[PDB]
Order: sequence, then C-alpha cells, then structure tokens
Amino acid sequence: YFQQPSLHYTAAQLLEKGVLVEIEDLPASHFRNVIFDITPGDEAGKFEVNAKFLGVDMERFQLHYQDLLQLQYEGVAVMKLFNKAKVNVNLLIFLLNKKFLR
Repeated sequence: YFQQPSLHYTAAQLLEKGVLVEIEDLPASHFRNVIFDITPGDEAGKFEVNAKFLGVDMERFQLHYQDLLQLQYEGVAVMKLFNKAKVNVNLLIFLLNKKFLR
C-alpha cells in the first residue's frame, strides 16, 4: 500500500541450485509450477517462507538461521518444508547467506 530484499524461485530453480532435493508425490514436471518466496522476518536470523503449490497458497512459516546451523552441526542433510518438500540444509544456508546475510 505504501510506495526490500527477497528471493522468488520455482521448485525447478531450487532443484537446479541443489537447494531442493524432492517433493514427495509431485512429479518433477510440475516443479516449474511450485513457487517459493522468501523474505526477512521480524527477528534476527528469521525468514518468512511463502509458497504457492500448483496455484494453491500455502501457510506462511518461519525459517530460523540458527535452526539450520543446528541441523548442519548435527550432520542432518535435509529439512522438510510444507511436509513433502525436502531441502538440502547446506545449500539452503548458502542461498540465504548469498542472497540476504551478505
């Protein structure tokens, strides 16, 4: 309404980057039609992830950089977003760093 860094990527773009690993029960051919938008949240290290899967708006949720670091420290390779999307923790950290923390 008033007249602001973000990331807007399809699942297919995130696959190509190695950030997305799989989406359970979704054929690869549909990855172009899954869209992620990531913006900085309302706390340090917090990012708000919005998504639209095949035209359907998903419930916003919150990624915390410190949680990703804890996964990485624990040797966990992947984290699940929206129940069925698996993302590579190392490459998500790298994308968040490159696009936001720099």
